[PDB]
Amino acid sequence: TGLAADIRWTAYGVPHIRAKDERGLGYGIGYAYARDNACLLAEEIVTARGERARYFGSEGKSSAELDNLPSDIFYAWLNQPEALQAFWQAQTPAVRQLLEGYAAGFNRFLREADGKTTSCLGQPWLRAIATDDLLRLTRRLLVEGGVGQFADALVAAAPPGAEK
Amino acid sequence: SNAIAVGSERSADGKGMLLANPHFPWNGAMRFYQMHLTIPGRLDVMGASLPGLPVVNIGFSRHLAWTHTVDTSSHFTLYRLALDPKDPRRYLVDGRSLPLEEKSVAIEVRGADGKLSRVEHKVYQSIYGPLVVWPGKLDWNRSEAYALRDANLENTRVLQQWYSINQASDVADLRRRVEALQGIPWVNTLAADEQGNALYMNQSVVPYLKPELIPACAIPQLVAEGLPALQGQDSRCAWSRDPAAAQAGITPAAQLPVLLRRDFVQNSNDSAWLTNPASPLQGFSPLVSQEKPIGPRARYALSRLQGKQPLEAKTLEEMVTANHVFSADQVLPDLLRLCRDNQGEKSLARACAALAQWDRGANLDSGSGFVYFQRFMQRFAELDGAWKEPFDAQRPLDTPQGIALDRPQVATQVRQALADAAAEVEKSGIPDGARWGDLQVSTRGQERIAIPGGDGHFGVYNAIQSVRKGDHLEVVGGTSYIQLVTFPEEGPKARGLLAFSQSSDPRSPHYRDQTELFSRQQWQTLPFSDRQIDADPQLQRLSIRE
Repeated sequence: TGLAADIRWTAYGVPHIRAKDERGLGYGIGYAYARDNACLLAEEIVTARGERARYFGSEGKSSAELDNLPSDIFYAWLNQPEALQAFWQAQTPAVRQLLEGYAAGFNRFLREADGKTTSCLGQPWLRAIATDDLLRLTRRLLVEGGVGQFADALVAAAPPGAEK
Repeated sequence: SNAIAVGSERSADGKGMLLANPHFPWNGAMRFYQMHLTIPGRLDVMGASLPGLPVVNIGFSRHLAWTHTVDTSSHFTLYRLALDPKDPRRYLVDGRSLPLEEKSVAIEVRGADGKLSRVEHKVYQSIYGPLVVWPGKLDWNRSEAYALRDANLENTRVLQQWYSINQASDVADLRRRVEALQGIPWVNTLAADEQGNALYMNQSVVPYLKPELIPACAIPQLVAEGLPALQGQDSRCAWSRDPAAAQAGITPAAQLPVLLRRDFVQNSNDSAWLTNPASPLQGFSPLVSQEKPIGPRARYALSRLQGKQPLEAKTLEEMVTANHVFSADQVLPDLLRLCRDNQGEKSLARACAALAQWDRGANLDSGSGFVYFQRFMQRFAELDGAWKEPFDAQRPLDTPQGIALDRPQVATQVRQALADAAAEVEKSGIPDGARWGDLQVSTRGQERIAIPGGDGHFGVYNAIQSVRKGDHLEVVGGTSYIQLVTFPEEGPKARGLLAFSQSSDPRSPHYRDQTELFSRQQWQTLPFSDRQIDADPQLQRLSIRE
């Protein structure tokens, strides 16, 4: 609670969010974003949670074109509870507030969505998000210049057997 | 990505100007989204952001505009492990055998029967990080394995960093804010302010090794291939700890390239070196910046930016919308001569006619010459010593140039490459009458929209990557959020587009509206002031609370 935003949209659906604080600002951002891109964010959160195989099976890929199971292994490894917790604890109050607002605003849109701009209405993976889900996305982006480029390679790493 | 910042010495109005042309995916977790954020009295910033982030990533404010490009610095290091000769699950550091740690993860998998099964997977870890395998190059055998230390795993400052950039007043303030926090993970930053300062910063999170350690700590053969790889069997090859760095093991801000000028700075994903050739950036760690030959996008930009001519917003806009295939200028004159030398060669007739007729562009109405050129260049890139003038470090802007047709073996191989390219084009299912815009498209529902631009590797400033799907080339990434910002007296004037439109959802009114405009190359105002916002006939407002 204590979440309020004023949103103006101009041509092409560009939102202009006004708020008195970070929580309110994030509230407006998450709401506006969800109106345009709820399905996209839901899908990418499934990826960052390592739950692609759970919803979509082993034959599918992520939007990064990684196989679902290897992608899941990589993100489960990356976004372990301890890693998320440590990341959260290192955040400034202002950033924590932006993230709390964003989750709440996205979720507000989901509660009122009737399919007008949401093609994945009714899918089990379109669901309320948590600040931890936003941390999962942030950490996924963070490693895009590093270990994320080696996701398949990490999954493939096994000790040698008895071979000559 | 491309970025150009222009300062008071070159801009038409004597104030700062910034062109932002990031090249990013058209779908997924790195799909840009436009927004303007205001906390009245302390924050007022507009630009584009990445999915899930409550901050503006590339943007502008009252006196400042900034953007990013992917840099050439290392943001991780591989470590080659020397395995315990008695146990391939142990590795040696200073001759001492250490055990790998095992972390198991469990994943649920939906089966053919619709039920979930649990899959467990073991991730092996060293003191450096997890082990990685590239079969046939980075193996895990009985002698060696490879681990990967990612510098951004410890970068908890990334969100605070963009929020801080969002609050920056001018170029000087932006620099202080970035150098203070060192939260930028893997991009350059370029900026211009109202006062006419142009700034380039290679200020990101980069593994630090003291200079004297590099020659012995590198894996020479992998580093020569552009992989940051270090010796994992020597404790002295641990990242160096300098107390001035914001994070243990990363390069202090003072040791990273910065260039502050009043004429221009540019970057198109090459190193810091030739940001502005009048003041080269040299002497940095190989993990940071190297004097490598620039790609054709930067070579193009510099050919347009060098000198004393005024730079107008129109100049920068047209560098994007021209769709000039700049790689053609190094080879097409000689390719056309080769064609004329071979007018009696039937296997070349269609290719040569297309190449001669071609406008050297990647415009919607550019002819099939561009397709023949692309297939030719793919083969040309594989030939040895075919350049008339190879790359000259003394002439880093004008070389390589030309085809060495005066060498008989080159003439033979070049003609063969053209014949093979022609065969490939004619083997596809496209008539020679079809133009580039008939081929390269972005699908929207059951419809397709023609998309101008071409691959950055061919020197098209408006870089567009596409993949074969059905009968067309489907756009997957490239020019995305475009922002061109100037600073007239009334407030910042921003112009551009989001090429793939605000919404990824086919149901949205904003699924294809800007994509139609991108097709026609018709950039628009990005309204920022209350006056501009209130003047928009499409203005809608909603206030929400809980």
